[PDB]
Amino acid sequence: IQRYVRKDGKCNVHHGNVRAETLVFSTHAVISMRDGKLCLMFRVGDLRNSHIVEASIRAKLIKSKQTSEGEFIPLNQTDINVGYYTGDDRLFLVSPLIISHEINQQSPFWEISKAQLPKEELEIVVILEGMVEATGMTCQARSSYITSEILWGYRFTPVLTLEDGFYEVDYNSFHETYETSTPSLSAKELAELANR
Amino acid sequence: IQRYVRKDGKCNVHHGNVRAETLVFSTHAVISMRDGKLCLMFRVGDLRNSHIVEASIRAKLIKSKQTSEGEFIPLNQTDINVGYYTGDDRLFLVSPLIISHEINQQSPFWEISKAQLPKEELEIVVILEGMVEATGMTCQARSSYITSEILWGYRFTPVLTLEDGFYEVDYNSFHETYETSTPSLSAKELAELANR
Amino acid sequence: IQRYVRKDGKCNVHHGNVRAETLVFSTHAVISMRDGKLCLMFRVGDLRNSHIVEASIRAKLIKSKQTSEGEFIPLNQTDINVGYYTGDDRLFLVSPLIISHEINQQSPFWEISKAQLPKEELEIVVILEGMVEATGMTCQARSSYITSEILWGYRFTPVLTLEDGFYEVDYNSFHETYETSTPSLSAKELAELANR
Amino acid sequence: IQRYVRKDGKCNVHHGNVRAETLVFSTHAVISMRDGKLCLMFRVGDLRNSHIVEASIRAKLIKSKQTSEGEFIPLNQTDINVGYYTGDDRLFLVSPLIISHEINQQSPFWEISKAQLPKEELEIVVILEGMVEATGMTCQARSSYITSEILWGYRFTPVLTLEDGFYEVDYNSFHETYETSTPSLSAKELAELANR
Ligand SMILES: [Pr+3]
Ligand SMILES: [Pr+3]
Ligand SMILES: [Pr+3]
Ligand SMILES: [Pr+3]
Ligand SMILES: [Pr+3]
Ligand SMILES: [Pr+3]
Ligand SMILES: [Pr+3]
Ligand SMILES: [Pr+3]
Ligand SMILES: [Pr+3]
Repeated sequence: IQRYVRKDGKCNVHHGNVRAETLVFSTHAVISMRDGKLCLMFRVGDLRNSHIVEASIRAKLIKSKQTSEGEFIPLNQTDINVGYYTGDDRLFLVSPLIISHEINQQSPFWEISKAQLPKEELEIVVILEGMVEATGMTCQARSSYITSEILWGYRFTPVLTLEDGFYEVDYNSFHETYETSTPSLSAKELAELANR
Repeated sequence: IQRYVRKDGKCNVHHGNVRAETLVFSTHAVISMRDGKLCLMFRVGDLRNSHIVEASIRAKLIKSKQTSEGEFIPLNQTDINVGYYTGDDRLFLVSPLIISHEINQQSPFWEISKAQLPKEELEIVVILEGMVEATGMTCQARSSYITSEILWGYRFTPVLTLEDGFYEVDYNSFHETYETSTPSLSAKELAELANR
Repeated sequence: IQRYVRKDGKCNVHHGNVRAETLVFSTHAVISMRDGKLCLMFRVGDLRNSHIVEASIRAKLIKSKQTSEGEFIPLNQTDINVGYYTGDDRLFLVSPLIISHEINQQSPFWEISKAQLPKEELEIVVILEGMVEATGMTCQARSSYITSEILWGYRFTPVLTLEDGFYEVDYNSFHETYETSTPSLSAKELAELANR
Repeated sequence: IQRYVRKDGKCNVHHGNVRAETLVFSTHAVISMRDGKLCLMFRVGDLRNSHIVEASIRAKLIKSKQTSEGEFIPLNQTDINVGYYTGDDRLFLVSPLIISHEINQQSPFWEISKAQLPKEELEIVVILEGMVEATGMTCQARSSYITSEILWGYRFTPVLTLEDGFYEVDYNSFHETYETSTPSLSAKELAELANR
């Protein structure tokens, strides 16, 4: 068995680094199944040359809406669950990570099917916050996915490989996705059908 | 569809800024209906020239009270729910936002009707905390709403408009409200009546 | 009605201050009734000359124990609830505050009566953490209450008075308590008796 | 009764210190019973010469996995519960502490028995984060336990002793464990058997 983190605390990735290069999110988001749950997933990169600490991820849905009483809220914000309640949103960023939002009854995507997706006027805003270990100061890295950048029925190509003791990252596959068989039904639609 | 946040992470608001001007809360708070729930809402402004990070909102009710056992607590503090349990209190402050507190069984306003409002000896304290991106240091901006500054049955005038690619903010409508048809019953009173 | 916090955000306390003096906890803790619940309460002071921010309170019980399997844990730590789950532990420290821990089924004090109190080998550790606004750096102020410093059946003397527009603090009554009629039964004992 | 923390807030440990030495985790993790619950425990050390503040502990499970749909996640991360939901993960680090993760239905170890342990391809990553009081800047200390470093049926040797007023720490027993009678059944297996 090959360790990922040594006793003293130094990680075994990118042999021989120094632990202003910006942080990367995948260009695209995907939606596909994971242990019978529908998920929306994007990948968030690591800082090659340094650690990021009190590191955490969140996501906002920018979508205009009208309240039943008539009130039009242009570009309304509502939080997307990506680990808040369990702490999985507090990241150990030592290699590019797939962040996953389980689309459930409380998810803004509960009712959206594949065909219904590209009709939606919406935008996901991904926000990474953390303190850069060397530097000392707090960072914040943002990116955005509009509808036409969310791919239904795809998965992320694994970037991780282990050769000669260390773990190395194929960075040319970072934004790479691939197609996987996936229902076109909405999350709600899938639970309705299951519950009978 | 016109993006609000670009891939690289720069927002498309106030074309051509530099991303000591203080932050603004609306002068007034309002109470009115939103998807069948009664809400107390105030607006909190953005920092024209910079980002605010680990950005978060909370609110305190200053109200003296007497415990059933006889104990008089002058100017007692109790938290007002404005997103704590879901993370909606963690703000993405890229344009003036309406903060909303759903008046429910746990809300200090559960039992207060329109007529009953102006009799109450109470004060809401709104507190924004965040680290200013450029600067590096933590900010804290406070403001206050007493009874006579909470308007029953109003809504906030939308400040947001999109012209020529960017989103621009009509700041002269920031504190602007308008009247909307709203029940004068208290939140509790409204749920009692509904549940039959 | 006399405001405690003005629109611009400056508080109306201690007329004419500058908003190394250390922070004070009350020397003593008390236990007494509040709206039919038994509570353990201590008072935590304010920083005369400055604000404290991301301000928060927690409390630890230092008490040795033996696990049913035989394991002796000298000076074991277990968290005391003083607002965690609702945010009431996030403080707006603009005047000396009574912190309150509702003694319930999950409280380490559930089973302790008045007579049973002074037999207990225990210690409460109160810890205030916050960033000092002027300074910029994080503070931490600790204090401790052993058994013989927790007074059963007392309350805190209110320090707060309003004269000539501003609110002024009688600091000679900070640590002052007074006796109030209170059951000598334990919290559990009180709920058992009530539930019949 | 001998205090651990004095009124003014100075702790009574290591008589006569100054309150770059790194922080230590125990080399080994253990699994054994605590009040009828199965627990995974590691010990985390203190900073001899200084306080650590906003101090907190978390733990990550690095374990590759395959989703029922076929997706292989190399070196997948999932949070281990070590106090998140109650605040017991927010540490008062004034002497070496045993961190405890109660192995329950939500714990990744629910299904793992003694014999089944050494077959598992897994790694626990322990991460302490805190601000160093003197310094001002944020620390982060990591360590790791692979399978062969988790000892089933052991406990930690207590390091704490009180002599001449102060509490002193036998640091040569920090990583010391000892055997204790413990079931070889998995956590799930133990609950199945109990529930009949
Ligand atoms: Pr290679
Ligand atoms: Pr490829
Ligand atoms: Pr214009
Ligand atoms: Pr207008
Ligand atoms: Pr922080
Ligand atoms: Pr006077
Ligand atoms: Pr007096
Ligand atoms: Pr000695
Ligand atoms: Pr020994």
